[PDB]
Amino acid sequence: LVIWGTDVNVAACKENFQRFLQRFIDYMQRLGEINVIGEPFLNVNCEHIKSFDKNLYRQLISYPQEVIPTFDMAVNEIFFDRYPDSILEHQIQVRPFNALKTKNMRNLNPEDIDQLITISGMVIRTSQLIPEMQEAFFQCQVCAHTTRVEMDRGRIAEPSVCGRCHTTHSMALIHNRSLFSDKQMIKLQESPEDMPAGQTPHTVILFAHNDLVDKVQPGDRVNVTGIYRAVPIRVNPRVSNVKSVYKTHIDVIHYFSEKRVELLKELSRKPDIYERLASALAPSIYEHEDIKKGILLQLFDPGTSKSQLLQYVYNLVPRGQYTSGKGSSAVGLTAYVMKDPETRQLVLQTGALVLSDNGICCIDEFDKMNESTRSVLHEVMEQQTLSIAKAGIICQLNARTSVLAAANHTLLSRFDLIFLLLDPQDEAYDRRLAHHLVALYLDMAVLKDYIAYAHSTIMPRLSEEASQALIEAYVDMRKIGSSAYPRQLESLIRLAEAHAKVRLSNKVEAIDVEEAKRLHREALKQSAT
Amino acid sequence: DYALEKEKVKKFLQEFYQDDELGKKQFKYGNQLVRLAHREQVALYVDLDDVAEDDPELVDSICENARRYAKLFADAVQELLPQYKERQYPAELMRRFELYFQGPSSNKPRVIREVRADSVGKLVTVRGIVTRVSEVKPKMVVATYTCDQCGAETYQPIGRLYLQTRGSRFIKFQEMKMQEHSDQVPVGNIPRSITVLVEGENTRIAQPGDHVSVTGIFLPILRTGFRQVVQGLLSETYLEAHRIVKMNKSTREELRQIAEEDFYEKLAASIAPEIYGHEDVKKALLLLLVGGVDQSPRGMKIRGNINICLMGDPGVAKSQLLSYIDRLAPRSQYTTGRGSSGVGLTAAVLRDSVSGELTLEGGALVLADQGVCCIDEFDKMAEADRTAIHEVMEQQTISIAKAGILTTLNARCSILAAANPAYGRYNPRRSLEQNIQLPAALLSRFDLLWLIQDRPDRDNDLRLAQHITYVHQHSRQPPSQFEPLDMKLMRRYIAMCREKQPMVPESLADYITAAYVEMRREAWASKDATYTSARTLLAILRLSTALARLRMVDVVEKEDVNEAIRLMEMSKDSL
Repeated sequence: LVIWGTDVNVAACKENFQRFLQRFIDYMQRLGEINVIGEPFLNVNCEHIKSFDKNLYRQLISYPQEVIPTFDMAVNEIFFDRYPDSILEHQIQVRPFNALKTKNMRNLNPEDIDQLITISGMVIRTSQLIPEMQEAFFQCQVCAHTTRVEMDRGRIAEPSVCGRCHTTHSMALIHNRSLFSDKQMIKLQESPEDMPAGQTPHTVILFAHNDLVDKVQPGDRVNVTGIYRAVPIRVNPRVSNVKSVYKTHIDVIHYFSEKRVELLKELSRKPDIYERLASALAPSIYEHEDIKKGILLQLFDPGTSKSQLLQYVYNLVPRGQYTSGKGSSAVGLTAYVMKDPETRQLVLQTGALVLSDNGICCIDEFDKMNESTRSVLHEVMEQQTLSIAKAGIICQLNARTSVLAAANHTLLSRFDLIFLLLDPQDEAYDRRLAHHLVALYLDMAVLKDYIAYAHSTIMPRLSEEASQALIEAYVDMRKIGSSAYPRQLESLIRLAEAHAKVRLSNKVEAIDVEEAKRLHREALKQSAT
Repeated sequence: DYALEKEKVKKFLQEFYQDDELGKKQFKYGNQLVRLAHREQVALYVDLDDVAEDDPELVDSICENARRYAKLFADAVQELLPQYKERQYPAELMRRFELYFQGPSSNKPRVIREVRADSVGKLVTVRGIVTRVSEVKPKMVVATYTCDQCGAETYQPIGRLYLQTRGSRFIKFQEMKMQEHSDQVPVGNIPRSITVLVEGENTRIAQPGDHVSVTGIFLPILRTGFRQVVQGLLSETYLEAHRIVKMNKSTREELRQIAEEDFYEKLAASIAPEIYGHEDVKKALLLLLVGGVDQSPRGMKIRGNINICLMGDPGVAKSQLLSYIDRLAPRSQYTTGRGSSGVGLTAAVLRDSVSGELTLEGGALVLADQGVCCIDEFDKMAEADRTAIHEVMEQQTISIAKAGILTTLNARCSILAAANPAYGRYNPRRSLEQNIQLPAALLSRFDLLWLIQDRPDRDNDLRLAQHITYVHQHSRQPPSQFEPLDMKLMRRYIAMCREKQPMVPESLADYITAAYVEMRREAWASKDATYTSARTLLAILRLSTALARLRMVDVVEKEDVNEAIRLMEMSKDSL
């Protein structure tokens, strides 16, 4: 007795696993927490258990579609015997978390179907609600008996097994308890963030159901486990001629450095990295170092070093998105609202700003933006989220992001900050600039983690060390020629936010606020007439 | 000879892995075999040259019957596994394990036009230029189907039956388009390009535009189907590309007396013959006909781009020369303002019938990887086509941000351009952006701007009269003694200059900045419409950086900087 279609013996490892659930102990705290509280739906990891049992294990991915059932049985064989006088109607289906090291579904085989897998991706979109049919019954004709079909247990969720008598679902389904099924598409996007670039990653035909329905949102970051499925592509549903590729779609079943740090700690100990990294930052160009400064903070004449810098930011960073006006409107950021014309139904069509939540926006051509757009940015920046009240999905769009741009409107007030690329009109500085090029004719990855651990770990606090100083400050910043009683403070703190997001110090003083004075000052001065 | 020597090739293949010690006490081909059964390498290539040294059978024979000696190469490899095995078609039957082919120049990379009725069943290699990059899929090959009443695996390549993946035999495949090189078409014909059959680990491998290898060759999996080549229903032999491989890299005055005298004097007098003088422009064309692509390691990635615009179209029939340029220029394509969409330059996507889902195929720029980019009517490239341009500023600039596809392709070419003037002819009273209308913002970006005022110089007109009137007397358009040349020879005269990869004497570091100071000093001092940048300095450098390619110094010299100055002094109201 065997399943040659998947090569599993009669239960084939079962009685190793029944004892496993009792032998795991050091589960035994969790074994009752499911029955006694009523919280089913196991949530394993990349199963580390492989220290216990390999014959149980190797199977885990292997053809385990015939095993997870036996698990959801074998657990319940034990669990129903554990606490049968609890809420035992809570059947258990497993939901792994940070599963086995997926080979980046971009790369997985044609083979790689009966395979528990996980994403390293990002969401493009969700289904929103479209579940599907569950179970059948037709009517036949000896005084028409209503004949169970997929109501008949043992039969299959095929196509064409339900090719007649729709009310024998479509009303009877209510009258006969098969209330239609349940499945949720999603379009995700594999994205390794430093992909080779050009060649591009794999979006997802997600479909699988469970009432983990919608607990993955659009734009979401991934912690997500699944299993493959696919289906041969007909040349037509009207025919049997065959497109010999199967239409992949996935069973959602989800839920050194210290030495570098010590090196960072030296960089952290190092006192003028604000200057040194500035001396390292955007190194490509000579002066306008002052401009180069705030990118670190913000990390924390056409293209005249500009997109370069923004591309330096683009290059430096996964989290961000470069674009600009004048060919790409707000749509290249957001509010590209439009349909899937193959299906003729609106989609929350958007752009870079939706790529930019907890990110850094590299717009250009800010002069070129419309009022049919740029009223977006009138609204965005005062929000850091974007109300999309639209046809299929009325919502708002958290874009809790960062921005910067430059161009060659009363609301410069908002801006992070941009500066004045003006002419020094000095042949010598040109020569210095020329020399910079004539001379032209690692730190990043260190930086890349320098920025990170603070984005991982650090949380400044501007307390009475220097909370006063802000109060001392905008006094000093307002008063000359007496505005800083506006959110300049909230900018200033957003600048003083940085140096303590630098340095791995969660606490702040005048220095590490005081630098931000010069910045906003010089930024005010250079922007002042 | 073919259908019944099965024992030999199996005997042969039984011994050829044994025919040497080059696979470490095994032949190199057997080196992979232990690596095959251990799943170390799974696909295989074959240098067929190693067989002809002792047995041109299976070399000339496979060349006569690729399919059979493909298919027969497999069926031995089918039963050869147990000899190296570490443990109808049994399940593993080369199921993820693959075979390709290679070897001598008997299979030279052939021309997309030269596929034939002879090319059926043929051993088949090709080079040329790539495009039509499909969305890959996996792809089954064998319906490992179910005899449900009977149990164990059953295989069809093809009612109540089910067809089930668990034992079926799949592959990752694509569509591709090889194209002619734009080099072996000195012709009044279309540079042909081909529907390509694309598979294996040679999918997900490469981008358009590349000059490449191929082997467009049948699979061992089937001879014809159930019988020999004669059949009644048959889909197409198209190009079953095996071993697609990039081409990174394929008349001396010392032995001859050729490059000695200044091409930058001479090459003018032997290029642009019909042209009515104004060789000054031709210099940059000569410079671009040199280009600056092959760089030395100083990071000058913008060296490759000689980004020129020419302003105003029935300027001598300057409309013509771009063909002359393309007649010179390989890796070169011509386009026009409003002739097509941006995919005249860029790329776009939709379904196809033959194979591959939504092949991205691209335009001239996508075709011009480090090419020569030639335009009609730059003004009509309205805002859409103004744009990737304004990216192609930046070299590898065909970027995508679309639902399924978000790549960039390597737009790496260099740009000469023809743009009609703003609805009216050039006018000294009207500016660029008044007599031109395109962005100054772009025009700025161009390495140089040059105009050809069709103006009342009655004597030069009278020369032009003399010029054209000499035409249809003859084709002696440069009758002052210049000996014309073969654009291939010119290309050979070009190529040696391309490979120079010079690098200045840093002591010159003054002389440029020295001058660029005074140059930019005067411009910003003069405060006229002329406006420059640091890209000037690059351009300035970049010119000289090409001037020395012809002035084959391998470094750079004063004169080029003095010449590039003189070019700029010649550029001075070149508009």
